[PDB]
Amino acid sequence: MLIAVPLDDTNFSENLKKAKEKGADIVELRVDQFSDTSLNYVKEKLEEVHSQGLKTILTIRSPEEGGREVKNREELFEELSPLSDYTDIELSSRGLLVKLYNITKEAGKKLIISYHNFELTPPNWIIREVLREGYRYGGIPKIAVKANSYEDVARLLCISRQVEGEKILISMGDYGKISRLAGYVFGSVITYCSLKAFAPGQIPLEEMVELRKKFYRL
Amino acid sequence: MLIAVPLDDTNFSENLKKAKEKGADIVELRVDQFSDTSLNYVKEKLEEVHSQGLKTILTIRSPEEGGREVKNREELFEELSPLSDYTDIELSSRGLLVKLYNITKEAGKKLIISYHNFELTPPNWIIREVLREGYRYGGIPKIAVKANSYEDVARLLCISRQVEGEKILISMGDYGKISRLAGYVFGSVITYCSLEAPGQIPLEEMVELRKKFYRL
Repeated sequence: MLIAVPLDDTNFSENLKKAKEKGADIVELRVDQFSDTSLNYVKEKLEEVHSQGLKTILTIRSPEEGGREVKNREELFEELSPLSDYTDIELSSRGLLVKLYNITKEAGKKLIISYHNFELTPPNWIIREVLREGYRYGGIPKIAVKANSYEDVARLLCISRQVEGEKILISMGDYGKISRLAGYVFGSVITYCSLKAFAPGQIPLEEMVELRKKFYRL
Repeated sequence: MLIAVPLDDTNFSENLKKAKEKGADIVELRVDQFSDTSLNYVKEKLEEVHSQGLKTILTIRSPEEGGREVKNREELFEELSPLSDYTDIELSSRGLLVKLYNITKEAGKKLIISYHNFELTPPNWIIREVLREGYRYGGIPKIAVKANSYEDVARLLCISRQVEGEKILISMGDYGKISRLAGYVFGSVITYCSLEAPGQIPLEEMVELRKKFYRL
């Protein structure tokens, strides 16, 4: 699996350098956490990541799913999606799905279609619908939901197998930590790390690199 | 008119706070849009609205009218309709009308009997029949239909006058935007706003528009 680390624009150059040295394959630009969202500022950031040999995920999280409103969000996608290896758009932002799929497809890039639930792991039918809709819109479905028990972790992983295809599975919280490593066996293609952990369940980049080697020989 | 803001379970507490601070009168719980519809998860949300001093509309939209299947739908109405200020049930959910009226009436609450058409504004006889049936079942009839022209908006508003009584009238879509503000003069008692689709109006804007146009 590929290892990604989210980053805002603070001390960016040095954090990118650290992400590289520590083994990150991807840097996710959380533009919703940027103090500057001009098309050039973000473009240069994407280019700087590529300059270091890493891939990028262009994310501009909507406020309803843990992000913040970005006035020129749609413009950023139009202009930068063709330049980022991946673009993460929320399944809930229905009006941009077809549009971002066409843009990424034509540019030979990939679309991640995400769903986040910071409170609980939804019923199985919802898990399956999110996955099926993601594939229906031509993207890599991503599900990030808080586990309130170990059962919630097992359930998310097991139910995901009922909808075939590469996907991204994350059980957030202390209970779901194991999902960040074990997800691979269930078809999860990307795992997300912290550049030390600041929240329950996170795993530092350096540690995940060694775990990936120990369990999957990469 | 009163202003209602529909909300799903996403970032509920934060959204409710904004709704209260912006001036909403009602929060409509779109339970059909919830991830968890258990009696406790929903009851707690209902209590939260009341804790902020706002009224609630309990809605569990049927898949027939733009919602989705909710297995414990009946339990929710049975247990929560006596607590919610309003309960919205679809006229098409004929099997639950008498039951919901009895539950709400016994509890001193109000029943909204709704009709939704996301494609067009139906013929006048249908508009009148929906209003008549709503009243016949003891509820506040609600008609939410897509307007495909300004003519459709004027028509929905004018024909509704033929069946007197409190009601809720909404012409959805860009053309029907004006109905969200002007419906009140035609007897529409509640208007719906987004907290922050074509034709919707943000809560903050509607609160300002209401005071600008309506007499104290």
